[PDB]
Amino acid sequence: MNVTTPEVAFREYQTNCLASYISADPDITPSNLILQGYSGTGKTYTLKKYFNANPNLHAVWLEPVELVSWKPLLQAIARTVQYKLKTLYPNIPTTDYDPLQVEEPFLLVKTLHNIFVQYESLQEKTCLFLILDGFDSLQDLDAALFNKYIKLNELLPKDSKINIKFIYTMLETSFLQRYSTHCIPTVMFPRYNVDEVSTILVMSRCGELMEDSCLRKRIIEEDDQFQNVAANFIHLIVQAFHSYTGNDIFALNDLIDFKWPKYVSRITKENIFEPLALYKSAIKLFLSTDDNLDLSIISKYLLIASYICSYLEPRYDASIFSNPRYLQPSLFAIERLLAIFQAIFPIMKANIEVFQNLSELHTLKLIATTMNKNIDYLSPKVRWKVNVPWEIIKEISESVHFNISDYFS
Amino acid sequence: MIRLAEAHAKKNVVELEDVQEAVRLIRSAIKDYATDPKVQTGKSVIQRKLQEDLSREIMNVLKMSFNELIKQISSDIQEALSRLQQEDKVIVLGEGVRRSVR
Amino acid sequence: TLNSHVITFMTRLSFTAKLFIYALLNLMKKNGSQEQELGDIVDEIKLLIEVNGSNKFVMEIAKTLFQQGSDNISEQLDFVLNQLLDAGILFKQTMKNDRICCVKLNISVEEAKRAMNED
Amino acid sequence: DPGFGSLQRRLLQQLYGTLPTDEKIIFTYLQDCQQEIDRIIKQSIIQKESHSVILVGPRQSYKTYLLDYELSLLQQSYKEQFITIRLNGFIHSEQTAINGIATQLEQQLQKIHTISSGSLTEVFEKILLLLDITKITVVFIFDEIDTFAGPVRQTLLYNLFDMVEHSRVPVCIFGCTTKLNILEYLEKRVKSRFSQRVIYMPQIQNLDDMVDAVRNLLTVRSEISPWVSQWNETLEKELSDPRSNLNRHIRMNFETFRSLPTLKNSIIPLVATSKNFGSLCTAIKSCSFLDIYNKNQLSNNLTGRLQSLSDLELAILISAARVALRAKDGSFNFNLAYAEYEKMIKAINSRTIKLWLKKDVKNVWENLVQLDFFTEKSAVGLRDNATAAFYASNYQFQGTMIPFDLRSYQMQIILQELRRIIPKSNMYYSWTQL
Ligand SMILES: Nc1ncnc2c1ncn2[C@@H]1O[C@H](COP(=O)(O)OP(=O)(O)OP(=O)(O)O)[C@@H](O)[C@H]1O
Ligand SMILES: Nc1ncnc2c1ncn2[C@@H]1O[C@H](COP(=O)(O)OP(=O)(O)OP(=O)(O)O)[C@@H](O)[C@H]1O
Ligand SMILES: [Mg+2]
Ligand SMILES: [Mg+2]
Repeated sequence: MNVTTPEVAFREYQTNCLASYISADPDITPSNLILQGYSGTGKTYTLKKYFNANPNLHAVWLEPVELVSWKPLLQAIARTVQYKLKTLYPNIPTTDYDPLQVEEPFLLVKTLHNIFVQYESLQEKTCLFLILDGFDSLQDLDAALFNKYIKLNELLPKDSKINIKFIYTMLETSFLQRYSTHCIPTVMFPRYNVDEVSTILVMSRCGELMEDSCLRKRIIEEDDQFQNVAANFIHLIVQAFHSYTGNDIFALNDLIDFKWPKYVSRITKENIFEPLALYKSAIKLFLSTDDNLDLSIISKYLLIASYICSYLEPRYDASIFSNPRYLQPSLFAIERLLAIFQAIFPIMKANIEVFQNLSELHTLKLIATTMNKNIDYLSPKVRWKVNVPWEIIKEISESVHFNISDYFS
Repeated sequence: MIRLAEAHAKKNVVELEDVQEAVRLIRSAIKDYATDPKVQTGKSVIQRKLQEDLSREIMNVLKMSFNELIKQISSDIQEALSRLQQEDKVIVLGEGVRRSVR
Repeated sequence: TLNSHVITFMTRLSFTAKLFIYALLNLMKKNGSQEQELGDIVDEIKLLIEVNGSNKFVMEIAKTLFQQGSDNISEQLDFVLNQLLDAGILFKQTMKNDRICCVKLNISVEEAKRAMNED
Repeated sequence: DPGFGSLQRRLLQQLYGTLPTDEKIIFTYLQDCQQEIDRIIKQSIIQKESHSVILVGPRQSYKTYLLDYELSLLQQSYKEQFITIRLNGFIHSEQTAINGIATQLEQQLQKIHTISSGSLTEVFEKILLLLDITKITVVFIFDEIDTFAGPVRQTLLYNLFDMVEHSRVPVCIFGCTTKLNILEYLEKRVKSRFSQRVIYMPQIQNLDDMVDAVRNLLTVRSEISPWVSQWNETLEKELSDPRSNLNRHIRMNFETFRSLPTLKNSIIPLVATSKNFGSLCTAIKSCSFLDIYNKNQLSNNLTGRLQSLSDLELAILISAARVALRAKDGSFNFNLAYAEYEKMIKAINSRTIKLWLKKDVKNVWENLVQLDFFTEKSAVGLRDNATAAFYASNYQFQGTMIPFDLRSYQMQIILQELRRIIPKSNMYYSWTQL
């Protein structure tokens, strides 16, 4: 095994496991290799640096998440393999095949067999790594999809100069346990802790924060000094959002960019050397997450009567007008809704104006029914139900000065 | 358990043998149940694991008395020794000490 | 041809595969519903381990089934589950949960108890 | 070092199985199984006798490995007397199985010295006119035959078995399946044409069968490196002593996995990670790398995912577990989980934990769902085949129309299991007893 093992931060065991399987010799290279790991574990970072230091390995990258269905997945395999083998050996005259002719799992074996037959003029055996970054991220996923890819090397001819290599990068855990009896060398990726997450964000965001346009324009209006300033903001963001984000890299990277311009403008000629006064001046950037960044009168009263008919039994309605809110609402009828709506309305018959506001209440997805697509409002079997939470229905009744909390007390 | 162990020796002191007898009386009614109220050879091993556990200490000596085997590792102890004697694995050589197979 | 290889198949399995069959048959003699969930088999396996935890003869297997003989490995809560499914012995419904998923037996109940007593 | 590079490559080629036919490794417990398979192959290619045998065995039970060795042994002497026709049950469907036979026949006949031309009806017509000085043995290798034994109709299984008794051309069908009761999966007429030749694959019985298999996979029987004589003495010393570290990992895998390809997944990276001969003998004696591989395999499960959580991620899962435990069916939503978490913060501070608002727990609630912890109530999830996966995508479920605070979820771990995987040093241990 002649290969170069790169140095990855907090990935000493993961980098050594990739060098023991991925090699330039197919005799010591497995046909299957699963890289299981959740988001924010560094699966793509440990794979790009491993293939960049070694230029003798030919790997083909493929994103199954950009193909939705499984039909374009079979077409993208034969299209990327022929394109990669064309630029690898331009001194070999091969025949171009149509990648759109792969519509069945059997057709993929015939297409790959028609390409490897014209590449037998080589000397040694050259591997062909087909990295499938995100196999379980495919839309139309089933339990029989992975069984058709783990047996692809069996149908391929053994006396071939180019052998395919499948590499899967799973995300969840239950999807991997469904094929544990196949004995596949899986390389797991555990999530980082509070000491490895902050160290990764420091060595990845310091090169873009100190050279930003906002920080360079603040020092002229009011390189070792700017490094400690950008490193202090990264450490203060993680320690203040460790419970809101957890251990995700994408959740913490968005909060840094959202608070970087607001933290640079709060730096003056005295807050550059005193980090104690800088944290007190911008206390509104660490105490909260800063979030993320006209109804009609008849329409307001219709949502109030719909909330009662969906969270109360209709057998006791002749004693009031004459916690159930924690569960799913119940379905009612059209005539049952107009009876309570007319009673709670202040000093009105059911004209076309009442039905007009009721039809618009369903367009905004404020009230659910029994059918989603192609609904029949004139059908007597289709019932209606509420579709708004308790917090939304509370602010609506408060604007019209209506006591909505006394009906459920 | 305090009054049960004190009445067993009623001896001016409470020995270790009197405390072990009180636990057996309490465990006789509060057992065989946990999250729900209301054979051991193959399903619950024991006999399959003791054959490789007691013989491991005997093989390490040749590389013993009946009292030394208990301290180094008692109804199940004597039952495992009779099983190996039928398969020509150990030698009795009296009740004092035990001898392994040649 | 007239012989049945299902009886001799369970007698040559490992301790983890034999414990899953013995735990499933014990749950059928308590409720009698022929439909034990996956969460009940896990609780029944741990219940049989803590029967004689104070004895040194039983604790020797607890360090392997839950820690594999390593102090860095935490106490665990898939290989023997999918093995019996492809052999036509055990069944499993299509469910995304790993606690309320019912587990049914495909083979007979009389021939399954004979393999547990042979061990 | 040139001496260690030749020994490291040879040891890795033995575990993967890429050795030539003249130097293949045959185990002791599998020696009585390959002899019956070799008898059927030698009788159909040399003696030209039609046979039909369907192999039955568990996953990774050395089924395809034994069939590949028999085809390579016969190709070194009788390479112009038979062909190789391989079939799969997962890749090839019902309609694609007809075109797969004609495709593999036109490529094998041109190699010894059209069929797959036209529509689907004309392809199957030319196959029956061909199969139904000596002849040519058409060796059929069928993988996952349980998928083709459908209780609705077995068209391919009826035509394949007809090419053995009535047909004069020697056709050797070697089916490989995993179902133990493969005789009941066939029809009344399909089972009549079968010879009832079901060869069951043997398994590991005693403990000495696994020791001889590992020793035969790490012993270099060729003079290709100066460190061969020194490596055989180190491997034989650790295996003969039951108190060593190599015998402990074999006995542990014998009672937990009892699989040879499963245990081979850890020996391959142990040898490749060694820099020289001194590092190889050290890792093979203390087995320090084997303990690291076992911890990584159980690091992304339900136990390893709890240690990678913060203080808020653990408080939400604990508060949500108490709601489903006290309920009848275990149904809960975001509104029921927030009520238990809010009552726990005010109870601890009364005897300072920052109480997060309801707008901040939404990000934590969605992060626990992706981490496999909160499953939807009465949800199928991943479908079996591709037929049920398409019908489920076109139908809009009721959980997508209702808001997130009213979605019924289920706990993947009860409160009884959370108290065992949480140490006493944590402050959230007092709210896990109920
Ligand atoms: N050990 C590390 N040291 C430095 N940077 C790292 C490390 N691990 C991950 N990163 C950084 O994390 C960033 C985002 O992670 P990335 O999306 O590559 O991870 P992943 O686990 O492959 O993702 P996904 O689950 O979405 O496929 C990368 O751009 C990379 O630079
Ligand atoms: N042509 C081959 N060369 C080398 N090793 C092989 C070959 N075919 C199979 N093997 C080995 O056989 C081992 C056991 O799997 P095998 O394919 O023999 O079983 P199977 O029951 O037919 O497969 P599966 O259960 O995945 O359907 C694997 O670990 C693999 O390394
Ligand atoms: Mg990625
Ligand atoms: Mg196979």
